[PDB]
Parts: sequence; C-alpha cells; structure tokens
Amino acid sequence: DSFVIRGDEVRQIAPGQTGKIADYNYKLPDDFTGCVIAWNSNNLDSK
Amino acid sequence: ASVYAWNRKRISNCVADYSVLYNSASFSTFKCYGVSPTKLNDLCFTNVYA
Repeated sequence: DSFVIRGDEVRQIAPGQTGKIADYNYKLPDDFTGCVIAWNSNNLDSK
Repeated sequence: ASVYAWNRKRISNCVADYSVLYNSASFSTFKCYGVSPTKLNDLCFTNVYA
C-alpha cells in the first residue's frame, strides 16, 4: 500500500490506532502481519 | 501557572465532550493511563480535576 501524508500523522499507521487517517482514510487490521516503511519527502512532494 | 505552584480546577456539574480536546491536533501529546481517550465520551465521573 503506497501513499503520502503529513509526517505528524505517521503514528496513525499501526494496528489498534484511532484518528482521522486511522479511521477515515486507511485502517489496518489489529492482527496485521506486515511492515510500515516511511520517510520524509520534503525534497520531492513539497513545492 | 509555574510548575512549582501548579493550578488546579475542579470540573463538575456539567456535560463534557472530550472529542473537542482529542481532535485538537495542536496537542503535542495526549497520553492516557487508566482509560483510552476514545472511551471518555461513554465513561463518566463524580468529578474531573484539571
């Protein structure tokens, strides 16, 4: 799953999370067998 | 207030709406211990002390 968010919100991308991304945009299952990989893109996605 | 002489306010006799607080993204932390902040809109109390 590939997407962009504000760095403040990366915390929401985990099992058991709540907040407007964790509910209203991208929801993980609580038994998610996987890895979350993220990095800043202020060199690419800021203009 | 200064932390050596911190303020305390009793909150009482009222309806709370903790989503107003929990949705205020300006808060750099919102750490909870005996509750999940999500449950605060169902759960209720004799008093709250801030």
